Amino acid sequence: DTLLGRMLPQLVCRLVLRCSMD
Repeated sequence: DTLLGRMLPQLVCRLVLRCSMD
């Protein structure tokens, strides 16, 4: 699941991480 982050870490992960916890 880190492979995707290895492309959009400042967007997909950003929204996802924020979504899970603010």
